[PDB]
Amino acid sequence: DLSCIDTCEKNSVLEVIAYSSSETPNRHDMLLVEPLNRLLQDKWDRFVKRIFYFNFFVYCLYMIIFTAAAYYRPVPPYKLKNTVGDYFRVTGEILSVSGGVYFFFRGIQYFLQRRPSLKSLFVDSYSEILFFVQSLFMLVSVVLYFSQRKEYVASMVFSLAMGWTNMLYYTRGFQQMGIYAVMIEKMILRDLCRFMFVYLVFLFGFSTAVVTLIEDGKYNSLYSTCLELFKFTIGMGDLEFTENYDFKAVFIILLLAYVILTYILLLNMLIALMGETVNKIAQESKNIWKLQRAITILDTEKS
Amino acid sequence: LSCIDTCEKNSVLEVIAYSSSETPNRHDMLLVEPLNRLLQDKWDRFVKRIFYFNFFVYCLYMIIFTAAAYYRPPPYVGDYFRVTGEILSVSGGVYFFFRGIQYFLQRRPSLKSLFVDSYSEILFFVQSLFMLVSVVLYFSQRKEYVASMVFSLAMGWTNMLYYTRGFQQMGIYAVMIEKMILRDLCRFMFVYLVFLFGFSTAVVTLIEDGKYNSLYSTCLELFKFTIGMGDLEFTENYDFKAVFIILLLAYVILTYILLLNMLIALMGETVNKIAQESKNIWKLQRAITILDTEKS
Amino acid sequence: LSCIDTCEKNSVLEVIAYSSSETPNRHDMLLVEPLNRLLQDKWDRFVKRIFYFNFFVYCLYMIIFTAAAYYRPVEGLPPYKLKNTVGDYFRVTGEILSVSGGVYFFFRGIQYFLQRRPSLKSLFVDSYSEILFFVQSLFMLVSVVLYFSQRKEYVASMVFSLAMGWTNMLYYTRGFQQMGIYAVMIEKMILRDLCRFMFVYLVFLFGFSTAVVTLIEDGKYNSLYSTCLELFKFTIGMGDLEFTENYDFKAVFIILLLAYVILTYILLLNMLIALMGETVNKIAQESKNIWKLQRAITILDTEKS
Amino acid sequence: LSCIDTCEKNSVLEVIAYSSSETPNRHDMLLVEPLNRLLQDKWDRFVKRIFYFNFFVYCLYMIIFTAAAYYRPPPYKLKNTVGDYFRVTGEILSVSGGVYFFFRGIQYFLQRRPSLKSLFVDSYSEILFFVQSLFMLVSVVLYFSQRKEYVASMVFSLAMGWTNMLYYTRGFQQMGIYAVMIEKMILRDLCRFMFVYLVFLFGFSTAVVTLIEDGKYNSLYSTCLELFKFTIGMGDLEFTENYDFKAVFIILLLAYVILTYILLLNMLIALMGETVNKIAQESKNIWKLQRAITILDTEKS
Ligand SMILES: CCCCCCCCCCCCCC(=O)OC[C@@H](O)COP(=O)(O)O
Ligand SMILES: CCCCCCCCCCCCCC(=O)OC[C@@H](O)COP(=O)(O)O
Ligand SMILES: CCCCCCCCCCCCCC(=O)OC[C@@H](O)COP(=O)(O)O
Ligand code: NA
Ligand code: NA
Repeated sequence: DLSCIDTCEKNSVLEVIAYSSSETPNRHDMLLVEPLNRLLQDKWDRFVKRIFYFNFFVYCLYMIIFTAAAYYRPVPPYKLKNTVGDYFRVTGEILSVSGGVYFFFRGIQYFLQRRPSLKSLFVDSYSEILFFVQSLFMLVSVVLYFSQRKEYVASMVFSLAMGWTNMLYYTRGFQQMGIYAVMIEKMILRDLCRFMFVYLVFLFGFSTAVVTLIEDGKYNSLYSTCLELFKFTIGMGDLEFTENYDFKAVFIILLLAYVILTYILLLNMLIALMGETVNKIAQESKNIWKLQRAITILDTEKS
Repeated sequence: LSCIDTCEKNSVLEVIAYSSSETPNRHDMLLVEPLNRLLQDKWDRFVKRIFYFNFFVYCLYMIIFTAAAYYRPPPYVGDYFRVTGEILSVSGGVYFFFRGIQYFLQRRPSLKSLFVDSYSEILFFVQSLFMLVSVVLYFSQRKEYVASMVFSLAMGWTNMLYYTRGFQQMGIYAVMIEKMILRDLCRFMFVYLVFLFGFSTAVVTLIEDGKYNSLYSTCLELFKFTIGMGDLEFTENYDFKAVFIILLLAYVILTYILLLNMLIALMGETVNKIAQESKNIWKLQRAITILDTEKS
Repeated sequence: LSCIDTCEKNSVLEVIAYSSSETPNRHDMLLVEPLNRLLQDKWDRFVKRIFYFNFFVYCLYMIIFTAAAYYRPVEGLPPYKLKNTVGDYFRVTGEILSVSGGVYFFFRGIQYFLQRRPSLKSLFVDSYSEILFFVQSLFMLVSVVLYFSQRKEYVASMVFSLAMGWTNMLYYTRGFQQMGIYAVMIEKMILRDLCRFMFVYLVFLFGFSTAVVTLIEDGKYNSLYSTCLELFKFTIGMGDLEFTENYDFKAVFIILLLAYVILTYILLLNMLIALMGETVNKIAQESKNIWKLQRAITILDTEKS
Repeated sequence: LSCIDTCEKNSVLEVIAYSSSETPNRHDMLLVEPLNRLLQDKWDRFVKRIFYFNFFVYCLYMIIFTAAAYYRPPPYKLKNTVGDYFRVTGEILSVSGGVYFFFRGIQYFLQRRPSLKSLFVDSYSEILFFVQSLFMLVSVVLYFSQRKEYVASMVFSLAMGWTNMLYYTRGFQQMGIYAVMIEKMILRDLCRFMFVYLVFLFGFSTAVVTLIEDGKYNSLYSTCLELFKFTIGMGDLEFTENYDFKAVFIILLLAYVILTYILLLNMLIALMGETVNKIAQESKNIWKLQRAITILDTEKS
């Protein structure tokens, strides 16, 4: 029976389960129940699949237009000339700004309605806050643009990179790619910080040590030697990037100590983030993705 | 055990081997001991020898093809040997093409599960088509025949692994390669292309001008980070060096998280079910080749 | 809870925490109900605040020390006759602060050595943090001595101490469950799964580098340390394979280098596959218990302090 | 412990130790109490000291060999300086040790007579030592023949010996089991995991070489070397510019990189999934078995 499960007009079980924050203990598998799973599957298949594909197509086309507008930028503001190229450029950047403001307004109204928990804003509403950040970046870009500064290009490239990386949102509706995106989100929020809480301190400590040792030269600045030490993580280290110093035994010892420590540090990261292999990762990701698809279904229904 | 291999109507082996991707339990159907013992007996009786001879002939053909290609001087003891090598190589190509056509006539796949099954058949057909386009171009007074021939040569050298079936370890390992490509190449390739394109577009937009201003060059430069050959300073013809550095760093971190979750995903999902799943898939492949060679 | 925390002679916590590693199952004891509840109450009550303050003050110390060391005047032959400037005054104040901190840690280490009175061998299997802090403080003292002995090796001692202290910063990782367990795993892999393959890697590198330098005739590359570095570079993804052609039998050189490459990369493969077979299903609670014991020891030390 | 150690006719230890690996469960069979508890007792009583002395002597031998080789000035002449006398003495000791190893290898093979199929599945360490001795003897032979290939022979023997130190790595639990893991992998996975990689590398090298018209990379050797350098994280992707349209070259290199990375990933996942479970038990059993072989050999010697 479907009575007050969706259309109570006050509170529906599906709505409450969907919009429940991290406070709700057993949410992720709360949809495992058969009455909620079949209903959501039927609704999706019936119309939300088509609506979602249409929205994804429109968004991708928007991103292509924005990319084309940004790539061929003039080398502000710049007065449009009489040419097909100029007309297309102007209309493309107008459309990009029009998308930026629309995203801004959607994010504002979502924030006003939900009033997030002020602690779950990152673990929950990750995608929405990312979209809002993109909108803010582009809005500041245009503000700088019309303020006669050259930092609009910086704020535009930031927004464009954000937007391109935000295409993972639309993997939803696909089983495996959606699960893959869920695993990226979860692993970011879990270890991205934890793993680098010990890697950044190692890098900074050894960078300060080395730069103190280097008496004079090009690399006598903390930033340059920080980059040089970092380059080891890219598998591009030098081991002799400088020669202006004394006691080269100390320098070599420090460099090798850094190498060994960071390699066991990448050994610890790669292994300790094993997650819940087999034991409880073959169902947990599937449940999280199903929950997120339910969120999408409800939002597209109501919108 | 009648109506098993020679019935003129149907048979259990001819049905299981030719089963389409909609059957639930095809590779664990041969698990039954009588079928497994029958197939092993037939193999040891004649298909082992026939398969080994076929493998030797194929390796010979590839040797003659590679030698003829490498010593390439169109159209145009040394020149006699090159010509005979080319003629033999054309014989092999036409032979593989005609077998591919015969198989597709006799199969009529489902048009949707084509790639999952007959992966070797479609690859051989593609190689055959590449090399036939090569010869058409070569006799057409052009030089793209070089490109189409080298593509065919690489494809054939990579197909040489097809014969690894018939050996437990090598067959299982090739089966793992083939399954991972088919079902997971996209899992990592799809997520990685969007990120790379986005960050390459951002960086090139930042770049004021220079050699790397071309989208292709900057995209390749960003890629070079994935093979442990990044530069982090490839260009300096720009401004806002902080934005450049932060974009590159974000890209590097994101690639690390993308390749980490690729490892975690494939490992933690299918570490345990290889010993049985892969073994039974290899058994199915060996059954298919046994039946096909017997019927041929 | 009679005789559980403070009898002025001995209790259960005092002995469980300070029991030497020789004890079979020292770790499981703290999982006993009242013990864990009491430690969690003491922590939340006041040790959270005290430990947070200590972490902040140590971080500030290292900030002041790094700033003073980085701006070291490079003129040669210390000691320096200070020049009247605000920067020079701040630099000398930072030097004083850093030396005072080193001396304080030196007096903490010597006080702790008699306080715990290890058996001179149990000291090796536990208290790594205390030995590390004491050695950092020792480097500081040697650095100042060399500074006032008209020798320039104070820069080497200072950089060693600075790097070591920055690494030791991870000690204050206690009091954060995830971060604490993460650090315990790092030290339990550095100390059990690293040397195992470090011995083998050093043996292989030494053997192959010796062979290669034997083959080489003359040049920059005929030494031993140069070739050892240039064979080690293969491990950090920076291999050359053409770094010298001052030899004979290029086939021998190439085959030796390829053998080395294939051997060291299987060595890293086996590294990963062994360290995964271990420390994954072998150590999750065997690390949580270690973290709990570390935090209990810290709580007891702070309470006694 | 009657009829276990030495009867001159047949003993349980002697039978279990030297018997071929074709038998099913050599590993689990010493697990039983009396054999394992008497083996450990005799080991800790005297064989530990015997083995440590042997290990020290071998280390000294290898140091002497390295010192003699590194300072190589044929045959050569000796001048009036203690350095020359040291060098010749080191050479004499090294060659004497090589001859001893060669004799030991022949003695073992004659006394045990392997099966021509179990010459690698087991007796891994002793055949390596024998081939090292063979390299040393070939080195001296070439040396005295007014040749120059003695440098190659001697460097091969020297590298082989430094690696073979891993045999003495046995006798300690953790290091011994780690060496067992290495040896097992090299034995029963390297061929299968290397044939496929070699096929891919050779195919792509031939393709690129065919596409490349002329230059210093025209030879197959150089192209193969570059395609391999892609595997040590040192690929270039721009190593040539003199060829046909750049597109085909780019699609060849990118396909090569993608395929090799897929190959390594499957390599890892396969030999990891097939092994994770039993390493905790099988590796320990193999280490104990080989220590038992060592104890029996040194007791008989
Ligand atoms: C640390 C500051 C750098 C930020 C610079 C902006 C450009 C970098 C790209 C943004 C970094 C975040 C990348 C990311 O991982 O999130 C994007 C999506 O995959 C996450 O999935 P989704 O959007 O929530 O659906
Ligand atoms: C990027 C597309 C152009 C690629 C041109 C050719 C170079 C790549 C080689 C072709 C890809 C094939 C990869 C592969 O792994 O299949 C080859 C065999 O092992 C598969 O075994 P089988 O024939 O199916 O039995
Ligand atoms: C002619 C030689 C060409 C190749 C260059 C020399 C490289 C040879 C490296 C040694 C080969 C064996 C590989 C190995 O694993 O090393 C350790 C050995 O102890 C085997 O272990 P163990 O003694 O059997 O226990
Ligand atoms: Na690398
Ligand atoms: Na590299």
